[PDB]
Amino acid sequence: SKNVVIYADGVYDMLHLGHMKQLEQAKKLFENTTLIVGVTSDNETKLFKGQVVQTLEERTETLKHIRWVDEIISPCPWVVTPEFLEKYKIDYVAHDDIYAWLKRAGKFKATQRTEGVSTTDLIVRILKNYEDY
Amino acid sequence: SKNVVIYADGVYDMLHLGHMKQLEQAKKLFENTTLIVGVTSDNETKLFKGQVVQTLEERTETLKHIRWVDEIISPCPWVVTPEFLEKYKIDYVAHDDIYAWLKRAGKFKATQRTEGVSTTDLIVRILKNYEDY
Repeated sequence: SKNVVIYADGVYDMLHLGHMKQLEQAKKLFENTTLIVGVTSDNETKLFKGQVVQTLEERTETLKHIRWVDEIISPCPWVVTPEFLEKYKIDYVAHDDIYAWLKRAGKFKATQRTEGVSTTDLIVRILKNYEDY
Repeated sequence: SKNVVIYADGVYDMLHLGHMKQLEQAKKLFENTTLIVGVTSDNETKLFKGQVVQTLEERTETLKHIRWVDEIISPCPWVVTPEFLEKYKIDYVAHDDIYAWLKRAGKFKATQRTEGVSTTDLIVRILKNYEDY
């Protein structure tokens, strides 16, 4: 079976079970894959998206411990382009319309989120040990 | 090269880069290994060790996404015994003296911690955006 190059990008701040399940999903889109993960830069994430707790290095060092991750691009460009797909020989981009052009080209694969698992939900759990009054 | 079975156990609450580096260390103690990870039960961790945020399931589902982890035992017994080593054919236990007997038997391998990486250190980072006064 021929090997399919998958690309997923993101911030990956404070990696949690939700990111990992999403990565596993991208990885298993086909029988034989190379999952490339792109990690968005500090400055671009803050300017375009919002607050980010961990640096590029920290967010990238953590992703290297995830079993689904074959290759990393860090930092990755903030906007994926057809030229980017050609230079890394990416066959599909995996994400959860700036993706119209990918869909239009047959190169878009959906993955899912899962809520209530983010490292913020868990601090709520911790604080619940202190009832009001 | 013969395959060496390594066992490391722990709570693995709110998995962070520090747990992962420790697991990678156990995994690479030898050229060819099977890393078995034991995950301590909810009740025993709370009674003997202290507060725990995530359940057994949550802490165990997360470990399955770490690339260094070959097998999991969940829950694992709170105290490792020579009988336990025999039943799982463990050659070495990896940890960072209840370990005297392991050292005495040639079956103990040290791994290291690394500080300032725990999911609590990072909430401090977040709060620093709010100076006092």
